[PDB]
Formats: sequence, C-alpha cells, structure tokens
Amino acid sequence: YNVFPRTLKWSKMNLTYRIVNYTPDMTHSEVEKAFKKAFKVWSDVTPLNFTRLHDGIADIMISFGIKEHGDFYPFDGPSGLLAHAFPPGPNYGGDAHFDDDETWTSSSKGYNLFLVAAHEFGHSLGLDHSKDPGALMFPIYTYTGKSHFMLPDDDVQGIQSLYGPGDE
Ligand SMILES: CCOCCC1(Oc2ccc(Oc3ccc(F)cc3)cc2)C(=O)NC(=O)NC1=O
Ligand SMILES: [Ca+2]
Ligand SMILES: [Zn+2]
Ligand SMILES: [Zn+2]
Repeated sequence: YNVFPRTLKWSKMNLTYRIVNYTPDMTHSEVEKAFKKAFKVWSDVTPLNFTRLHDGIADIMISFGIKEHGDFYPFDGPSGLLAHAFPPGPNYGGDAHFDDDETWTSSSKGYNLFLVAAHEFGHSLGLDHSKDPGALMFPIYTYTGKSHFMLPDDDVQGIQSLYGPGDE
C-alpha cells in the first residue's frame, strides 16, 4: 500500500536475546554479566523484561565481528566505530554487533563492554542519540565503573516516552 509501514518500538514487553559468540578478551561469564547488567539498566525503569536464549532465533541477537561482518555496515579496526544495533523489528531488528578489533573489558582499560552495551541496547529499544552530554545515549564514550552507575534522567525520560514507567 501507499507509504512505508514504520516501527519505532517493540509490540511486546518480554524480549529474548542470544549471545551468538564471544570476544577473546573477557571470560564467558564476564560478557554474560555485562549484557545482563546492560539490559537491567533499561528493565529497571520500564515494564520490559529480558531473557536469555542459548540457541536459535531471539528478538535481540548479539555477536562480535570485525570488518565486513554480514550486514554491509562494516567495522573499521580499533577505534572509530565500536558497536552498532538495529532499532526494533522482525529479523535484524534489535540485533547488536560489537567490533572485535576493540579491546573490551570489565574495567577501565579499553572499552568497558557493559557501558557500550547499555548504550547499544537503548538503540535496540528505539532510542536515538541524546544532545545531553551527561546522557548514556550521548555518542561519546565516558568511563564510569559498575557500582557508580545510575541511568541518567535523559535516558530515563527517553525510554519511558516509548514504554512508560516500570514498577514504581
Ligand atoms: C550510529 C552509530 O554511530 C557510531 C558511533 C558509536 O560509538 C560508540 C558506541 C557506544 C558508546 O557507548 C557509550 C555512550 C555514552 C557513555 F556515556 C558511555 C558509553 C560510545 C560510542 C558506535 O560505534 N555505535 C553506535 O551505535 N553508536 C555510537 O555512538
Ligand atoms: Ca572500531
Ligand atoms: Zn553489524
Ligand atoms: Zn550510538
């Protein structure tokens, strides 16, 4: 029919994700904790829930790659592009890739996977870039460290504009 359909958000509250493969730089459990905790950033302030699948099709498919890696948005080696994620949808919708030419950590050396993933998952949920330099959806990496991390209020207001508040 006449104009193109669109999808700025997910129709459902309960999302699945799958970790298709793993960076060399962190243990499986490290990576697992990072992604679990990146998702809890968003689920904490919305009705959204996130579950892990070990195999098959999930809403959010997460993998690690270098250079041309299967979607024609190539990566660029260390620095520059760090990761990307597709907005909500069927097929590639919500899918997150991380540049394995980067050095990813659970600390302050290299790129802290959790921070960069909590940013990619906003994209995965339909958030674009913020112009608030303090905001997590601000396209500049700033390091924070797990126990000091609070979702700033611009990413709160952003995501709750799409999905409303969570419990509380
Ligand atoms: C539309 C794509 O623009 C390309 C730039 C890009 O790089 C980053 C990706 C995630 C980042 O994560 C953050 C963002 C804000 C923080 F405070 C801490 C970490 C920071 C940079 C990226 O590589 N991939 C992204 O999805 N967004 C980014 O901003
Ligand atoms: Ca890169
Ligand atoms: Zn990709
Ligand atoms: Zn971004």
